[PDB]
Amino acid sequence: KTRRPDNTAFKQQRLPAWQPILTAGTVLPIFFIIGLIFIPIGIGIFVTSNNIREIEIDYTGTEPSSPCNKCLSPDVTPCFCTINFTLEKSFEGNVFMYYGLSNFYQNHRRYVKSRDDSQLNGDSSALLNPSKECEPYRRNEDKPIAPCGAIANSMFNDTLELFLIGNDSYPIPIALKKKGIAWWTDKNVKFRNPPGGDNLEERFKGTTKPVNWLKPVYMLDSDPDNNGFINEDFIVWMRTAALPTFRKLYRLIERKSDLHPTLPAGRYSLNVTYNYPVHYFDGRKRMILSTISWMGGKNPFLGIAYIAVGSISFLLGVVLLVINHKYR
Amino acid sequence: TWQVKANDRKYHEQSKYANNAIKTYKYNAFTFIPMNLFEQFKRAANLYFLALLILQAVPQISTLAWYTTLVPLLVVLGVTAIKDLVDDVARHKMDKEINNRTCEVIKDGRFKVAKWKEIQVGDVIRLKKNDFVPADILLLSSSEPNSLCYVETAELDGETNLKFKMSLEITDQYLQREDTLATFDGFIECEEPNNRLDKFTGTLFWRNTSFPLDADKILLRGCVIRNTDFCHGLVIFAGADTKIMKNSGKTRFKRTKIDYLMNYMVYTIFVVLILLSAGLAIGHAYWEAQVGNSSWYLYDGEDDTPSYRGFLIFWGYIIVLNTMVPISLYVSVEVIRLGQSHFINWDLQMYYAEKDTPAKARTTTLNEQLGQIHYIFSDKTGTLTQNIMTFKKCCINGQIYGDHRDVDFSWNTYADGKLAFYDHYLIEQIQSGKEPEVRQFFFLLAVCHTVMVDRTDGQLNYQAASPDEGALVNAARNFGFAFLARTQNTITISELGTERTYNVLAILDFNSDRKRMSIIVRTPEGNIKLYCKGADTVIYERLHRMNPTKQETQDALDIFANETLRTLCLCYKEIEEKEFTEWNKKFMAASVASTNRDEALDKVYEEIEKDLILLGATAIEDKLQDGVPETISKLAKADIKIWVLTGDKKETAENIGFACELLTEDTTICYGEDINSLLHARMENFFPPGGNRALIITGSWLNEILLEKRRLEAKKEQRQKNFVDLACECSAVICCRVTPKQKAMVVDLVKRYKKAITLAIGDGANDVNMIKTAHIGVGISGQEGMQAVMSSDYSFAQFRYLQRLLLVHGRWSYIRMCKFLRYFFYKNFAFTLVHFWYSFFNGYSAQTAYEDWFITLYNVLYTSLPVLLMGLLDQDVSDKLSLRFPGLYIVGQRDLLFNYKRFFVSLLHGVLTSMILFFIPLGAYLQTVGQDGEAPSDYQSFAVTIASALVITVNFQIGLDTSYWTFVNAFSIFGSIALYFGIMFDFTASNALRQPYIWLTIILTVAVCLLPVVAIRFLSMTIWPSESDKIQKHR
Ligand SMILES: CCCCCCCC/C=C/CCCCCCCC(=O)O[C@H](COC(=O)CCCCCCCCCCCCCCC)COP(=O)(O)OC[C@H](N)C(=O)O
Ligand SMILES: *[C@@H]1O[C@H](CO)[C@@H](O[C@@H]2O[C@H](CO)[C@@H](O[C@@H]3O[C@H](CO)[C@@H](O)[C@H](O)[C@@H]3O)[C@H](O)[C@H]2NC(C)=O)[C@H](O)[C@H]1NC(C)=O
Ligand SMILES: *[C@@H]1O[C@H](CO)[C@@H](O)[C@H](O)[C@H]1NC(C)=O
Ligand SMILES: *[C@@H]1O[C@H](CO)[C@@H](O)[C@H](O)[C@H]1NC(C)=O
Ligand SMILES: [Mg+2]
Repeated sequence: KTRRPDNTAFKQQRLPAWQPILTAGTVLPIFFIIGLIFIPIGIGIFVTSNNIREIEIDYTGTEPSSPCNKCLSPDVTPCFCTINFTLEKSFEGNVFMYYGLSNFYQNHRRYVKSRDDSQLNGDSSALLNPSKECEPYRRNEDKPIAPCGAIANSMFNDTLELFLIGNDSYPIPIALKKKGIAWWTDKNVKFRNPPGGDNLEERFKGTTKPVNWLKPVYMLDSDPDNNGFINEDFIVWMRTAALPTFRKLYRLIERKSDLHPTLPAGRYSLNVTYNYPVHYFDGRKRMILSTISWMGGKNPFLGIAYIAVGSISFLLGVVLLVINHKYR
Repeated sequence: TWQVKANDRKYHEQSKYANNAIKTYKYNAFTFIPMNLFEQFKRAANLYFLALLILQAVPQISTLAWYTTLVPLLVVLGVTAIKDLVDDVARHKMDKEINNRTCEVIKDGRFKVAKWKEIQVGDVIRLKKNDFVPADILLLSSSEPNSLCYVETAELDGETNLKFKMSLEITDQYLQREDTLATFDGFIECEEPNNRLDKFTGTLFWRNTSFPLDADKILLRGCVIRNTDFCHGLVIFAGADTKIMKNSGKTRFKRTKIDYLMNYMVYTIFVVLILLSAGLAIGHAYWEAQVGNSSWYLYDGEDDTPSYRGFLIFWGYIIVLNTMVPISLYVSVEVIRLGQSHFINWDLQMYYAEKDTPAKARTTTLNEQLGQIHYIFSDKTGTLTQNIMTFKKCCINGQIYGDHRDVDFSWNTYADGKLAFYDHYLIEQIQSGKEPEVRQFFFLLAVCHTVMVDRTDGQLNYQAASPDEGALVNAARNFGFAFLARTQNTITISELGTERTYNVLAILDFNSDRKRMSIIVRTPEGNIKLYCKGADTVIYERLHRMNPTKQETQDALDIFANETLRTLCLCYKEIEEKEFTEWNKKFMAASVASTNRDEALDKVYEEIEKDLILLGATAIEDKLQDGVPETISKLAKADIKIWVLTGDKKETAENIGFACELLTEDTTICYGEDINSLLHARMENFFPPGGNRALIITGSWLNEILLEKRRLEAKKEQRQKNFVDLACECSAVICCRVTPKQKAMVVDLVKRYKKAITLAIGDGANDVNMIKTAHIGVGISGQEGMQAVMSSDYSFAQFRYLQRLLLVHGRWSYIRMCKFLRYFFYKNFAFTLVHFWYSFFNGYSAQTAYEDWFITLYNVLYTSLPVLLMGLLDQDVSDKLSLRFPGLYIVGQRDLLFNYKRFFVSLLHGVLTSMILFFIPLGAYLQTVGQDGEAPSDYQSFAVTIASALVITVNFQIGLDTSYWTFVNAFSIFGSIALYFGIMFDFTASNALRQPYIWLTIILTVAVCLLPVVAIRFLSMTIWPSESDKIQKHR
């Protein structure tokens, strides 16, 4: 037929190789080193999570005999609630104030897509021509909606404020920073205002506000660096969540100048401007205060999971060791 | 009844006559593209991907882009389409060459040249020496007396020896000249076209008389006219009616057992896919009723009832869960198939050096079926044997020669050099002339025979109807006694270079019952000798008392029979002058027809051959191919049963069976007569021959055994099954005198009644039908026609290479394919089923758990190379250990690596991996991931966490599956993970992977998916080690 095939390791199926075999001297240890590493890791995560001071307040007001049930039927649009909570142990270090929503499917396929990333990036062409992707909120009546989509339209718009009830019974408002609550990439890369101009009013010309927003995107914040698409609260909302039960960062409580605790233990009252209606779909609003920990947040699941998986490896390691000895 | 009118092109033009052109190709230039009907319908996967492409086209119901389904689909369809095109284009070339073959035809008044296409029924043709017969013609005349003709039926049966044919007596003496052939008008009412080659029924109506016709007067299309200057015949069957073409099956699309299994596996996946999507579609309809309709934030306009909302995502979830049957699986199979096939071509241990011909995987699809073989059906001549028949040993007088005691053959000019004789004592005795027995022994070989001379271009080439005589006469030439030529009345022989013309006065004939031959030759001096030669049994029955060499030659024959050498006893007598003259008158009187001429000839023949004196005995060797007996035993240890289907005689087939060690002294031979009694006994009632272990049947007995109304069909179905049941429970089955179609029907019988994977191996056109019929067809190279090679899936030169094809390439290819399939499903069920679990946490909205750019690149970049290399470079044991332990082959025979049980276990593995891959990240995120201004718990982080844990897990799984860890294998497994984590680190998504919790979740998810597997794999081998594991463990 043809000439002799050339002699190479690949072509003759004789490439240099290594033949691993699952021997007892190789699998028994890894079932013990893994178990010996997953137990201390589980203890380390589990103990640190329990060492986090966290208070969660549910101000949805669904249940009766609660001082927020009046806002479920807001005869007057501006509604206010006062929830009193107590911290047995003072918080330390930076404290993050989140708001929680339950049964709020922000991961719905019909909802996750309802946005125009090109417009949010600061595209002049897409500013007046939002994509069909945000179809239900493309144009209000004649001119396009600037934050188009169901994600921007349904933006959380409750105002939460914290007061400390001191020994004198006079509330002490606590400074709450609304900056630095979004990703650095989000503020400086993903989200930008439309190009040109110096005043946000002129940039957003010929673009109506979203249907559900009370005021346009011009004055989301007084600071020019926190208004428009680069608004911190708006950015935090648009960054969708993975599961129906989620919490989003709302405010920052920086370390106090004095050595005293950032939130000294005592009496506190939450003054909330009830605006977001959630009880229609059995949703539940919440407010969460948490204290920073060097080892992430408060995750009891992982610590318990490492203990379970770490312990089971010992069981398998011993069982495999026993089974081997019988069949050695 | 077939009717043929000579020199009448328009006798029956008033379609049923087939023009002499042949048509073996399948696709024209127009009906080629419609092969998609064959590709789409036979494999349901192609239809499913077509449904996906159509389904993803409509924007109303879509979740993934369609450009990622069209391009791979064209690759899957394109590669198979091109493979069939090149195969079919080749078949066009073969038909063109055969059709354009030149011949001579009686057109109006004269012999004018024409091609094989232009030949038609009732067409008188002239064929010269060494010309192929263009159609089934009735021999009319020839260039030699009595219109005697010789043909080489190498395509009807694989034998090369000349076949003897005659013509009608009346036509012989009238149609010699061209002029009479032109005006010849003979009407023939012969049988209808058929595949039977040894029988012909017909009569020639000519000159107001009827002359019956037999197979001895019909030259078939596969014949070659030899040793005759020219011959004339009128075409009877042409083109497709010729018995050779009726002995030819259709070229089918051969596909592997695993290919059929995957179809059944994929059917189940469709059922789950529809049921999963339908179940999730129902849940969305319920969810939209309670939660979706009351959710103001989800309002989108276009008011659709929840029933319609549920309906739409059913197609959305079909697209989301589309990779449950991935197109990348079939794109990757072709790469695996092509690579596995090139290792057969590149094999240096399947490369024949002296002929300079490597193996060739002519079909790249059936690599893993080589590991499934149950039966091998092989030809004898040229496949098991070299087709060379040499003279090995001889018991001249009393002494035995050819014992390597103490050749150039330069002392005689006629010595061609074919013989490889090593004994020098015999050469010395011949030249010395001390013993006259030596001279007479080889003189008898050069006299008593029917061998014929060619004398072409000064070469003294011999042609014979019996290969035994051709070998003996060739040997006699090498020892000086060369058969120069023979006329009607005399024979010329060179005795040690001295011309000597003997005037033969009577030539005794050979018959199956006679089992001998003799010849009366008068020496020039005046003496008369009866040189006789025949089988040992008949010869010794006609000896006389004074013979003192009875015992010495009897021992020599046993020695020759020990090494499986065909033997013949040589004898001579010293007839007087008057004794022959009186008998010659009697013999001549017996030559007339009288009444029968059979009894008279037998009677006078017996009296002729009385009182014979012995000269010795011969021992002819029918050479086996190198490594044939070692291969047959080796393949038997792999529980592969080898059947020998040959077109040769029963005597030669049985002799090679003993040489191959297929039959031994322990085997009890069952013949056709024995079988018919048993099959009838079962009919009028596991077989008793289960302990007999041998079975030799002729093609004629096959027709009777196979018996080839509603009740008759049942008997046909029953009788065939009974024979197959009996034959399959025999160590060796040798079918002899079988036509090319009978070779295929035996392969088909085992395929139907045993569900066995069959391999057909052979050379020449005789074996093309069974090569096309068997699951795997192998063509032995060496034939200039290259007809068995061209129709074969694989083709090497030596039978012994069947060891490496089956025990190395077929064995590994089965392991590598099954490993590839089991992992490829796992990695995609573990990948696509995460969307199923996420459906419960997003309103069954068909939202995917991964980023869009990860869904496209998963099977392309992150899990593509490692499985391709494992499917191309994985070896449980080396080639040396594969051949040392043929028992490892039984793993693929019983289908122990791919099954319903093995397939569903990979679904359970995938279903559990996707379950773990989703619910550990879910738990770690339902409460709090590391949360601050710069934090995950986003949807992007959730998709990044599962994708990172999925890529590591599946890439670590293939590491466990891989057993041959080459550097390329190691680089791809860690390179696939390094590529995933390189693409999403600038060469959002990167942000999640910088958090300790996001990496702690991935580590936990990977270990929970891999550690239980490591335990099971280690636990599986400790209590239930496999044959490969034990060899590797003790390696
Ligand atoms: C840093 C070191 C890194 C080293 C390794 C890195 C990896 C590099 C890999 C290179 C080889 C790539 C192999 C690609 C396999 C094809 C899979 C495929 O087909 O994945 C289709 C998409 O693939 C395509 O878009 C076209 C592929 C063309 C293949 C080219 C010919 C084959 C190349 C062989 C290369 C051989 C290399 C040499 C071998 C010795 C999606 O399957 P699927 O998702 O199931 O379904 C989607 C779903 N139905 C739909 O509708 O969306
Ligand atoms: C805070 O956000 C909520 C949305 O969760 C806002 O409620 C929404 O207000 C818009 C009006 O701006 C409502 O749209 C339409 O309002 C007209 C009256 O102008 C009414 O006739 C229509 O029937 C329709 O309601 C929208 O329905 C309403 N959302 C819900 C769930 O009822 C709220 O105004 C925001 N408040 C602030 C202070 O930002
Ligand atoms: C909460 O505090 C407010 C103001 O201090 C008070 O009017 C109200 O009665 C308190 N409610 C409860 C339940 O303590
Ligand atoms: C709560 O906040 C509102 C608006 O900022 C203010 O009018 C009110 O006096 C505050 N205190 C309450 C409601 O006790
Ligand atoms: Mg042959």
